[PDB]
Amino acid sequence: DLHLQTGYKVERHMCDGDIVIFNRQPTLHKMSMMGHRVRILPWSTFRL
DNA sequence: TCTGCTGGCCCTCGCTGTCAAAATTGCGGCTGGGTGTGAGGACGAA
Repeated sequence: DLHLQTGYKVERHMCDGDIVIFNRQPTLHKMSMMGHRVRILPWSTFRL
């Protein structure tokens, strides 16, 4: 049942090079939330 | 035919009673979800 014909959708894991967006309350201005690129690093924190 | 005092009507004012709002996000922990009762069931003793 794992055959992939054209037109399907596959929910892959978030690999490196993906685009995400970071936020910190309070968002006072439009610099306070904006996009980044995903780089996969060890340990358990966001590293910006 | 004029002068001019007056109740009424309108408008205005100042004051007071009520109205709604009061940064963003996240995590952890405790406490409380009504209660008493007229009668349905069972029982110990005789």
